[PDB]
Amino acid sequence: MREFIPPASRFIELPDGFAMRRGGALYGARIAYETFGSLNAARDNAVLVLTALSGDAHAASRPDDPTPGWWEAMVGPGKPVDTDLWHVICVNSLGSCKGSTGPASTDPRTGEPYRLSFPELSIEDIADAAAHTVRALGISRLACVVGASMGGMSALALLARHPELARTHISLSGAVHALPFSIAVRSLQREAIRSDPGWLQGHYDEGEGPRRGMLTARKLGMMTYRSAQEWDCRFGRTRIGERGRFGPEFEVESYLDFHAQRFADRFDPNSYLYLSHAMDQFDLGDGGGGGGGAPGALSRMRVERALVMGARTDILFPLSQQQEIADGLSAGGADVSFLPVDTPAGHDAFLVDIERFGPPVAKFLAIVA
Amino acid sequence: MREFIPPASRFIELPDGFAMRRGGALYGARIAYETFGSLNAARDNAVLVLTALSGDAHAASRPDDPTPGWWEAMVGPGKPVDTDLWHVICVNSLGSCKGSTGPASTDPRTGEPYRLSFPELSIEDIADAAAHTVRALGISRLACVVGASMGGMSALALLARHPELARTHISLSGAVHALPFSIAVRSLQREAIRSDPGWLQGHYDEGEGPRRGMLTARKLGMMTYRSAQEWDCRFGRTRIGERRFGPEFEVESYLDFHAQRFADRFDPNSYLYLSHAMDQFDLGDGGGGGGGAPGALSRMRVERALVMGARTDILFPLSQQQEIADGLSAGGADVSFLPVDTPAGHDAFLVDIERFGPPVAKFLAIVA
Repeated sequence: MREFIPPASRFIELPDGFAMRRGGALYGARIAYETFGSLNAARDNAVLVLTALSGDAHAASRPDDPTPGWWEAMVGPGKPVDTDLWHVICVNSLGSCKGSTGPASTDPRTGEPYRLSFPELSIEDIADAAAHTVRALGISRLACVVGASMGGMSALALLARHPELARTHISLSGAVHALPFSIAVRSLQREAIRSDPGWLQGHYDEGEGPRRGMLTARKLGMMTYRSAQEWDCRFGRTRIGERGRFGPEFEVESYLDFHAQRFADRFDPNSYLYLSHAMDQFDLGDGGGGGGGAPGALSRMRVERALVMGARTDILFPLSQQQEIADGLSAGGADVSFLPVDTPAGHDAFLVDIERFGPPVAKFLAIVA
Repeated sequence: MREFIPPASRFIELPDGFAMRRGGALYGARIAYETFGSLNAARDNAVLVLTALSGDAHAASRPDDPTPGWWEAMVGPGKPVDTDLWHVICVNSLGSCKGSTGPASTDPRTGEPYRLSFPELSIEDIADAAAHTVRALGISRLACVVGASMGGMSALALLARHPELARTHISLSGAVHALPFSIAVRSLQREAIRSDPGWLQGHYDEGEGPRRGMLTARKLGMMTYRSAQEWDCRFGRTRIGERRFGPEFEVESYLDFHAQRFADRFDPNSYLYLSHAMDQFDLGDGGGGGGGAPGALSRMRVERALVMGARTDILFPLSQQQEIADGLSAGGADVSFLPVDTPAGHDAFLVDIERFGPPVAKFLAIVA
């Protein structure tokens, strides 16, 4: 299969040829999306959510798919992103494997999966595909565009390329571009996959594939997403309660393997490579002829208000990167609320510490309403 | 060669039947060591140095091996560990592959390398072997025992099991036992090696072997031995200078360059054994176990100690060095605890001699 599509997924076909930033174009492509909450008469209460690398469009549960979403505590009736007030639209990023066209999808020209024939993917492509999706749904201007992690990059690209499409912006643990450490981490993750003989140069298809490499990729990621101190605090030196050479012995090891399995079981290796690479290549200030680099690009955006948050313990996208986003948007006239979160959950905080990330989001949206 | 032995290495043979903590024994085994500086007539100026996992006995350059040592700036005439004052004895840890008996060494019973038949290794074994080495050299009491990183664990095990062997102690970024984060990191490092098809269940032969896996192990280590913040402010997003999904950034080339140097001089199996030993050690299990780790520390007989750690160390967090200082102090030792404000993280004791050297020099000046 290689594609893991939520049962209530809906799709917007990307008409004819969808040109990709680094060359080539996609034909017969589509974007999977899901909505939560009612769109009002003026169609001015829509909120687009661009996800992290591993997410899908099922941000929250619904009657037609009661399974909890990846942001179940953040999106819903009476929640931080209140669906009683907003029409939330969440899209699976182009290049992914949860419904939107990606490497695991069928190429109409061959009848087979794209695999590594998929055009190099750029954050800008994800943004452009999301913009088309919102417009295809009859929305000309979003009340807000929300982006977290990789989605924070996608959101900035959308604001720079489609300035009239969003009134406000919520940026959670994002960045204008990747710094060396995070690049090194993703490099090792991709290495774990490419070093697995099961990858077969991307032609694993229905075989087991580089499952070993995927597990490791996820473990390395998880270890970098939350503070070392929190890890020591959550597991200590506790041995596995389950009680043959050099195998796992500590609960922390069992914990990592358990979650690594779930990821490896629901993600396409090639899709992972493309998305990971896109994160390393994105650079908001790199082109267009405007000048000033990233700060300049942020200043030229047209959002009226913005909420920018980051975790003090985040080592993937350090707090300073979120502050840079806030400063640039403010330099351009936006009314920006910046909030550093004192959480031990690092980069994963926007997902696992909604107790802390939620209230500020609710506060901001109450002003936008 | 399976072993990477410094040319000026000397050896002390371990008694046949040397008992390993987790079972089994060693026969025809030995410990490789090197010395720097002269021992005085009274034999009261000896300083033992227990190294980090990747080190060897060549702490500094010498006439019979001018190659720079792993602690070149720390050990020598007029340096922090002044060889004009001390007879420095540095030993290669048991289980390593730089001279001391380990997985890559020849098992006298078979005439072939031990490979995975080497008995499971414990920090306590490294300590016992080092203790035998010191005594074999006719030294009844060291002026000081220095331990860094893994060596910090080894040194504590030595102080606990052989209390009359050392007068003072210098503990650099050590711990009484490993915390979860470091265990997870080492687990992944070992995984990178065992996942490499070239490992062959430890029966790899001459030529590469699980080289790619060894490279990954070292890269993951380097990425955790230093502050993530320090990384971002050293390479930026510069691409590789020399012209699917391969490396592109200078930070990647840097990691690969240094990782290869490691893979070229370390035995995979030896690495696995040493790494595992670090996860298994718990100073609290010793001496009846009364009072756990703090109790063991208080029961030690050192008179003075210098305990240092890096504020940015995430493998052996500062709290662990504070624990060592408190335990030793609670037991009567005159302890000097110094948190170092450095961005070098765990590797600080190796790369930031500017901040680690003065304190060590001052402490030893008092011990002199």
